[PDB]
Amino acid sequence: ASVYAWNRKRISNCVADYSVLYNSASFSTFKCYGVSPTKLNDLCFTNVYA
Amino acid sequence: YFKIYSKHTPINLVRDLPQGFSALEPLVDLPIGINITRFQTLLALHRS
Amino acid sequence: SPLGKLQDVVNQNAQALNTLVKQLSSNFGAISSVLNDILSRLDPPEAEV
Repeated sequence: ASVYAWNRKRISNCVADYSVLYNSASFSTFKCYGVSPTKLNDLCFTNVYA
Repeated sequence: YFKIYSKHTPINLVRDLPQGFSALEPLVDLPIGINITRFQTLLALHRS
Repeated sequence: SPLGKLQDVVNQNAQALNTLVKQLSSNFGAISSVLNDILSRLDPPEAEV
């Protein structure tokens, strides 16, 4: 989407593979705020908003 | 999150919101993630 | 309330202990009042702070 029309998807009722994102490493910046960038984001989450 | 809390009660009194205490048990929580700024009540009718 | 002095003493002690327990669950300027979540939501270097 364009910046102004930011598109929001709700990630609900599914298990997540956070480590594929981390080990891909093709992501230029993978900066994490409030949650660990050291593979500790694998926690139970009520709401994941993308 | 859009949260709806519900409670059902019998009533025997005419008008003007009879007194009493009743905690509202939660009913549903819709993970919609949308913006709500206005709401219109919906009422059915009868035809004969 | 004939034994009000002893009751006041035990009430003050109970209030002090309750205040200590409540202060245990205070944020103290951190992100959360629980430390295990800090360990799980931060790497060791950032979490130390």
